[PDB]
Amino acid sequence: GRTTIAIDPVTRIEGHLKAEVVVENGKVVDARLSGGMYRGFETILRGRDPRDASQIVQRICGVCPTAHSTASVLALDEAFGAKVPNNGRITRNLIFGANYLQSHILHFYHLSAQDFVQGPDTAPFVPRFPKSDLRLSKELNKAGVDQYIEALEVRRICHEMVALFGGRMPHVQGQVVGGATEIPTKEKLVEYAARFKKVRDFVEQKYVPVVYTIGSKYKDMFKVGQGFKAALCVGAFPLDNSGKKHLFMPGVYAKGKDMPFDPSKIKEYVKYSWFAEETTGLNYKEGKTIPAPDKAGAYSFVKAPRYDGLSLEVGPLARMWVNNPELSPVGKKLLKDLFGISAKKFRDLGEEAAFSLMGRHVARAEETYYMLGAIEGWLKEIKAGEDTVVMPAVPASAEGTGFTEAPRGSLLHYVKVKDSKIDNYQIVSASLWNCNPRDDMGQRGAVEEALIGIPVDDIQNPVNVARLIRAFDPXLGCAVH
Amino acid sequence: GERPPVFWLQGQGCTGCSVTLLNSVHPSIADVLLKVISLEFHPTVMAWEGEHAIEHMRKVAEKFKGKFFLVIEGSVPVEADGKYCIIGEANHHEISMVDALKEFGPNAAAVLAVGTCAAYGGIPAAEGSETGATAVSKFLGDNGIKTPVVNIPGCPPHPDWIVGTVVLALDAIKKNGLEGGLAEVVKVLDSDGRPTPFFGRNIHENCPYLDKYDEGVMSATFTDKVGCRYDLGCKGPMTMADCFERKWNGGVNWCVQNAVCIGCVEPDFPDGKSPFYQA
Ligand code: SF4
Ligand code: SF4
Ligand code: FCO
Ligand SMILES: [Cl-]
Ligand SMILES: [Fe+2]
Ligand code: NI
Repeated sequence: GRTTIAIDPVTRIEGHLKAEVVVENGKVVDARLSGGMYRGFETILRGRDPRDASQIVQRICGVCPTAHSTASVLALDEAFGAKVPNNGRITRNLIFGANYLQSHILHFYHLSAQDFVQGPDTAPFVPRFPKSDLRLSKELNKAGVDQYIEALEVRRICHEMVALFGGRMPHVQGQVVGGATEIPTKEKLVEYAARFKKVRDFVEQKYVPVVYTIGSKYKDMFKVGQGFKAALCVGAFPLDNSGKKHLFMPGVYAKGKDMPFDPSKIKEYVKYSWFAEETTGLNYKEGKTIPAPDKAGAYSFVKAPRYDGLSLEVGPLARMWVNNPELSPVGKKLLKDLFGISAKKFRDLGEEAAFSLMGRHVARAEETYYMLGAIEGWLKEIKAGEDTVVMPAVPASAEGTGFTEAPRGSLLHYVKVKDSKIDNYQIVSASLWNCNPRDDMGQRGAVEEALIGIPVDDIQNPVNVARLIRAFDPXLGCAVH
Repeated sequence: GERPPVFWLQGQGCTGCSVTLLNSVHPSIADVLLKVISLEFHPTVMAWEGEHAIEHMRKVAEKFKGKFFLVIEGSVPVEADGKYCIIGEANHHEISMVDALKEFGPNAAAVLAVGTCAAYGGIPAAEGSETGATAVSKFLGDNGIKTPVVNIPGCPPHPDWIVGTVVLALDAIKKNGLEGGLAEVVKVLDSDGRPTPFFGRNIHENCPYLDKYDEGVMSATFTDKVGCRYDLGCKGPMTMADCFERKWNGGVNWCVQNAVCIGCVEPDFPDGKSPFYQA
């Protein structure tokens, strides 16, 4: 028989989300995700000095504000014709890269780990489900708790790294159209490197190993949550000034095939979203945001983006699958020792295990290790004292698009300027790609589809529903804006 | 002594107030959670979820009626019968931010409106918005709720302003009891409801570049750190905060050193502080 389970709020994510699932014979057979809070940044932005956008857009999301900063300044750079000095490009990478480290560590320990680890006997770690399916030994659970506590310090240090050249965090002051506002000094680069060493040691010695080790006690979690097995990456982190090369290269993967990314193929649908029907199916260059909170049939403030008709996911798994880097040495070792798996590159996990509840946690840990090498490279490349900004005039009429990868997945901002003010501003964010509702054809969003098949052997303790959701690291502020 | 129960409800916020709090140095967030407060409901970090989390809050609220601290982050949108912010569901009934504040507001010892959105409306209430985003104090007043409100603004606030205001309250309550203590807190609020220990001093009059301002020596590019930032848009003259001294993120930088102040703690943020990059 059927049982319908509603969870609102889904906790240990960012923002406001309701999940409703239908369970039959011990498994999820249908799902609906509802983003329940709207602000309307795309309309708030209209009429402003375009340079204000790179501050205003950060308040979409205080967990990933550097991603919005980056997409906004890239869009403004294009619109204004600003030529960011090479040293400013690298400085921006140091600011934004440091928040990838913060965000992944925050996500695994402070958002996700309580799915597998019992915290101390005080709020906010209790009360919780009577049968929470917490499988770790006394020793391994204690390591989880000890690392959660250590990670509070490590993620704070990552924000110090962000602030060194970014001013403060949340909400950097240091990225603007034309580059970065503060030239790195020798002294502050020493400070960044010292903090980075501490973060590196934590990532290498604690975080990557604990994800594989906990994963090895939850091997069943690699066999569910596949969904569409379809992914998007739009590219991120310019490694030179020519723009021909990025740390993450763009690509689409669906139905077992790699394909190029063509942004003209993005459309946003709204049949099941609380927006005016006449705005359905628009590419972001012609995007419109007209709220309709009373529209019959709709169940979310998240629009439904589709790529050439496809429902895709984004995030570390998407990027790691598309780019297929070598696995970390410790990952290779623990895959063999704890799982009996021989792997060299990320795709060697196989499609099924990669696109899974636990595979998404593994991808995020591997990507964190990957980012260490990128930041190390930027610290070698940066030049103390070299100018990081130009000061371009505001255009009367212009347009620009900025594409990057936020920690949770693909992000683009589009801006059109008319009479020297913002005429239109459109945002297509990572958790929009993951946590969206059905499109006009009835095709589910990525997380909705990934919920299908999730086991619920105990309807009174349906812990795997939110476990699956948390693997995607949702932030509904980003999704709805 | 016993740590006071705290519920953290987010309306139209970005979670920046939670993230900023995680960056607290002294005390650390671990010490705040384990030694200073009992954070009984906070959807971003708590173990439980959904209706169970809501019911846990309601049970604690009943046991500590009149005694719990309610942290409200984000503005409260009143348009469309509250539908622009749904924070939970229990008994097959959705719970809007409007609903939640009407339920818990009257029974809190005090409401701490954290962040400029909650304090003053902020970006969700700015020009071009259409959700009826409302500041906490206005919403409570419009609904006859007399619970004391303390504003701790900023976009985001510094962690020290949030933790420090909690400690201000705890010290006062230890000395005077709950009602007498909160009265002593209200006595150190400015006309915008902000505690004077953190918001009683002006950025500009305390700024290390004030001499350059007086001399008319203005930077023409952000990266010129010698001149005053006024022509680049600095709103320090109109801003009451102690950022010049405590700085940000473990003291490693602050907005005027790095770029410009955007006046994020002020009731007219953002519109009255915009455009950000011209005077
Ligand atoms: S205008 Fe006042 S003196 Fe120049 S607070 Fe800003 S940089 Fe300092
Ligand atoms: S008050 Fe930054 S913009 Fe807000 S943190 Fe301006 S110096 Fe204090
Ligand atoms: N990371 C992040 Fe925020 C989301 N989802 C963006 O883009
Ligand atoms: Cl980010
Ligand atoms: Fe959008
Ligand atoms: Ni986000």
